[PDB]
Amino acid sequence: IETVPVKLKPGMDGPKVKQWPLTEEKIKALVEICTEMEKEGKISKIGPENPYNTPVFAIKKKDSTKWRKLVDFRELNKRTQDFWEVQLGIPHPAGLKKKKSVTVLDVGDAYFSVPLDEDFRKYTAFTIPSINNETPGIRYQYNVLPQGWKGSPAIFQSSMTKILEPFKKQNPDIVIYQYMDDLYVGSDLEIGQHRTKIEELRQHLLRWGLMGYELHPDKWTVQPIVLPEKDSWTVNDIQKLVGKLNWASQIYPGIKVRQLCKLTKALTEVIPLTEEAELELAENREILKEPVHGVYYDPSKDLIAEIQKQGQGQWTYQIYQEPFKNLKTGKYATNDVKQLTEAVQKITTESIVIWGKTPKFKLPIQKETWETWWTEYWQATWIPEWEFVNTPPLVKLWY
Amino acid sequence: PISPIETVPVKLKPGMDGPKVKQWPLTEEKIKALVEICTEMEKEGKISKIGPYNTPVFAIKWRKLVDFRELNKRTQDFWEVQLGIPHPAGLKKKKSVTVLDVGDAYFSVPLDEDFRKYTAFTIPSGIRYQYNVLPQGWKGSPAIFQSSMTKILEPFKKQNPDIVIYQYMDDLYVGSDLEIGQHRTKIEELRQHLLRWGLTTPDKKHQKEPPFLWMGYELHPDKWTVQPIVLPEKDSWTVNDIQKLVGKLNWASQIYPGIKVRQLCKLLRGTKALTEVIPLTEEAELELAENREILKEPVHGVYYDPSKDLIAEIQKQGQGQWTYQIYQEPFKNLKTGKYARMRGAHTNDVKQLTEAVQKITTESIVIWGKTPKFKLPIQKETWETWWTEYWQATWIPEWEFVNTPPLVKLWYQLEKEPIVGAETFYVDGAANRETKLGKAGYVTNKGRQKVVPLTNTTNQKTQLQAIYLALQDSGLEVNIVTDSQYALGIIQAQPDKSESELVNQIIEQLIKKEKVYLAWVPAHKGIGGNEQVDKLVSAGIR
Ligand SMILES: CCC(=O)c1ccc(F)c([C@@H]2C[C@@H]2NC(=O)Nc2ccc(Br)cn2)c1O
Repeated sequence: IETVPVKLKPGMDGPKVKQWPLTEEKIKALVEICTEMEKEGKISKIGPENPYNTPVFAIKKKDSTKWRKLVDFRELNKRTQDFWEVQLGIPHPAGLKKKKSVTVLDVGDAYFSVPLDEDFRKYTAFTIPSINNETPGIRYQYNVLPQGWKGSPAIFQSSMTKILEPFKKQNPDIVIYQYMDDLYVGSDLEIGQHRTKIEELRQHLLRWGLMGYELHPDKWTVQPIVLPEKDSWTVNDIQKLVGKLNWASQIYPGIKVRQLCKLTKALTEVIPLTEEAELELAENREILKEPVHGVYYDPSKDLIAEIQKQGQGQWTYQIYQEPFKNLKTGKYATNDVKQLTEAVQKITTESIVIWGKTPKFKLPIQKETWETWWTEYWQATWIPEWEFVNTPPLVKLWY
Repeated sequence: PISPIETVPVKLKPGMDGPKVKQWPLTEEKIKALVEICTEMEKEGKISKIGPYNTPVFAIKWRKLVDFRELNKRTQDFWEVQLGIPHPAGLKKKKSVTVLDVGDAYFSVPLDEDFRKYTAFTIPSGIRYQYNVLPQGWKGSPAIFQSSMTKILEPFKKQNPDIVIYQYMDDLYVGSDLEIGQHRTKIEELRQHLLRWGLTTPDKKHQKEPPFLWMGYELHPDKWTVQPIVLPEKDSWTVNDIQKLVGKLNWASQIYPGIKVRQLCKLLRGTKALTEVIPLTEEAELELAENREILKEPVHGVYYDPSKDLIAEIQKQGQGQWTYQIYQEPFKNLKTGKYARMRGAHTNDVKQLTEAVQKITTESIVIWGKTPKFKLPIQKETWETWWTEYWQATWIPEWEFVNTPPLVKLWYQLEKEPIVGAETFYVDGAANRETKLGKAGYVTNKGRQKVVPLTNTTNQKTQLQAIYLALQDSGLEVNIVTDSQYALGIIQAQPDKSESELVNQIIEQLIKKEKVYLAWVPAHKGIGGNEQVDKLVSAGIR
């Protein structure tokens, strides 16, 4: 078919990101895949006359044995933004988050059938490195739509529509959403019916060639800030209480602490339970239980996720656009990095179902540690933006 | 010759055009040299006479120096020639190894027919020429040359999987596990393969036959080491002298275990004259001494055996300094190294140990493509207690304990619950932003209340100074209540060393105590207790 012309955001040049070193097994994996992708003409060797580069990695399918190739196009996506976001954007259905069940299906292999504009191929160069830099390093570029690029779904959008048309027309209440490599399919059917409907959809996909991992959005609720229920209340326990309440005052308007804040003693000293205090305490937690009034999602602003390590396999997180004005909060529960990588994929996935975009992550870990190990447990086909933070003593707060 | 190999298409940067530099006048001496030289070159096809673009040509002692600064700036970018350099420790043992150096690398490779016009130059009195092969100082020669030399070699490599070839610039290192007899055979089969592609190579002038000197190393077929290190032994030392010494030592630290340069590096601190004499201190004297000791007897490294595991051991030596060895067979070290990076203003040995493990793990992936198993001077218990309570996610590859003092440990733990029957200290600190005058004090539940005045301090410092007070006039067990998240954060990270003089003091107190409990409450919120202290700490001076 006729290729669609692609342009970079004027003023921006192609990606020139260095290739992070890989372990032996991942390198062997990569040359086998690339060798096979070459015979099939999906990618072709290139020389030094190509100044661009994008890093590549090798992940395990869906916890199986087959090594899948993963390319980090975060840079190229950013330099192609208006093309795939505005020029050929894909609307995100508000209904999806409501659906009782959502199945995620990988339709990535479908992109290797459409060719890429010859004038854009150079920007997709990548390098398979070698152990101890003993051999120069194999370089390639794509000839067809690559997988981790957001331009791929935008272009292939035309075909996906014809392929899904029949199934759509026959099942008017099933929601289908596409997001860079995956198809989100939601229904309110009883699981059996749902699972059956997914199978039927795969059969359509089987033609064209181009239970599957299920989510339950409707059963997703916020993680409230908690206040002890106690029954003792030491001087310490109520100082911690007044502190946490002090926080929830710059957020969650209405949180009153005054009739409690006024309760040089020893920390050990226990103290009587106040009248209205009981009332206030109760009224405070009455809030903090329901969304911060006034906070709304701004489609033109970035979403960012912050994660705190609550120790003992417990991780809390918040999603917000402006600090402390939480759109959503939650929890997650043996390598710290393995759990963290797990939490990041869960949060991104929920984030895609709900807003249709990935959040930028503030990760409580050392850069070098994350970069050395995240691919080791990663299993999604997308890669979110991330920065490394030093968690303030805001872990006690829980949000 | 000129390789019959396809040429690499090359173009100029986006909105730029070929160079048009003016040819500055030369003397008769130079003009004659250039003519003799260019004629010689013209006969071999390296250059061709042309009848719009110009690049200045010089001549110096007689060689032709083309100044390509203009063209290079207008020439496109290429992908880097190498991501890194192989490390000896990562090399496999080899029976026979020979080095062949390509005759006229650049001049034996054609230049994209459509780019030659930009390489035009002239010889004054004018005679004009352009290049057909890769020019010397041009920006694309190293890339296109290596790239071309790689295509030329593929066919031969395929037919000789048993033959290993490493291209480094002009030279070619060919190694195999064959017999010097059958090896040299194969070498010739290679020279001939290269000759069929326009590349001439030595006949028996093969600089080949180790010991080989390369990149600062000396590789033998059975081992490798760094080239001879020799410490001067001067009566005086200039900044320049110390810098050279620190460089050699750091270079030797790749295989000579235990090299230390902290004392020597301390001297080079503070902007100072390159030729100025710096008197050595006792510590630097001892350090330089220890190093000389280590360097007296030659040490060699072993090559990598893909079939065995890597074992990395890390020893602690001095504060903030770590040394490590990586071997496969007990004590036959593949490589050596040292870690010392501070990283932050306050840290403890466990954090530092975790960082070193990180360096080694990354370094290992690059060199051997796999992470080694560690032997750390830390108890599974000390590690577990720290991993669990630290806020930062920490991981560490498969390791084992190894009792090689100094063992690593936490020097104090902070209670998670308030101590009972312990005196509670409500501390606070204020400071006037203009006069910098402050007051660090406290008030306890036993009625004690001290308030010292401070001069030239920040607001954070009075808060840190106030905690230092509560720790002095305090018993072995104490509950402290601060309103400083800053102080809390630092202390709650259990640091055992800092760049802050005050923080290091607070650490001494913390180690002496037997039970300490820190707590935080909001500032200026009149919180019962904090107000009392806040009252006298902010009374004036704020
Ligand atoms: C002397 C430098 C050198 O020979 C050399 C340097 C880097 C490099 F990657 C290689 C190729 C990998 C192959 N060599 C080896 O694996 N081992 C090896 C052992 C002893 C000697 Br001498 C040279 N090489 C090299 O052969």
